Amino acid sequence: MNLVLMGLPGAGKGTQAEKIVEKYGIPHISTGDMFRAAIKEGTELGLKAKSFMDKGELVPDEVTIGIVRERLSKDDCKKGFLLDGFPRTVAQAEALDNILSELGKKLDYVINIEVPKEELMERLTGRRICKTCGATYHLIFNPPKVEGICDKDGGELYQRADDNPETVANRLDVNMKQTQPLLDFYEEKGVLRNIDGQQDINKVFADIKALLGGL
Ligand SMILES: Nc1ncnc2c1ncn2[C@@H]1O[C@H](COP(=O)(O)OP(=O)(O)O)[C@@H](O)[C@H]1O
Ligand SMILES: Nc1ncnc2c1ncn2[C@@H]1O[C@H](COP(=O)(O)O)[C@@H](O)[C@H]1O
Ligand SMILES: [Zn+2]
Repeated sequence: MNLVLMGLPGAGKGTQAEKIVEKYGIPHISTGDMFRAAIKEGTELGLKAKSFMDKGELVPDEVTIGIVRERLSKDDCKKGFLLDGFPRTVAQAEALDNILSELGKKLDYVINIEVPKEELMERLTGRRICKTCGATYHLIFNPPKVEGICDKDGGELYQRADDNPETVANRLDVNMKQTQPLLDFYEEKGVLRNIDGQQDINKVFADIKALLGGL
């Protein structure tokens, strides 16, 4: 089961990714998670990635492709994987095509979770994520069992530096700019499925399960 989740910041990819991996047991590969881990570790790569991430800009394709290639070479990806938030440029989708040629694999689906722009600000400003595993919550729409504490592992919940209204507006511009070229790319391959992300979390998941049951 070889999957991409795509969608604008705040659309629900992490949320759904968590549910997909619990149900099916494939690895969650999130480029955002990896970069935040790198910045927390203080790696050379993390410190270089921080400047883009703090501005809501994309990390260069070379760096991003490098981290994803390495992740995809691990044994846990041999029975499938979930890419969450990669690719985000047509160059990255082209790279992924080649990578997957080398791995003798193809994407089963690119799941595009569509949410109107106007709703994304509220999703992002109420978002809180776990320090220790990156689980995603929302203070209104999806709160933790206990305020400020992750359901899974008890980690502290925090507001991402980039989930402030100024940085969010730049993020939405930057990612929208890449969206139609990516939709067109995967529409041409015939693997793009659009999901209505303006539904109940569990309804959105129901729709994804309908796609995935076959693989
Ligand atoms: N279908 C939904 N309805 C309402 N809120 C949602 C839904 N899906 C996710 N959320 C919440 O909105 C925010 C963005 O979701 P998230 O999965 O982190 O987005 P992404 O990974 O696409 O940026 C989070 O605070 C999350 O709890
Ligand atoms: N595929 C990617 N390409 C370039 N930058 C990325 C990618 N995925 C994540 N990032 C960087 O990580 C930040 C957080 O991503 P996310 O966690 O998906 O919101 C983005 O604003 C980018 O700076
Ligand atoms: Zn956690």
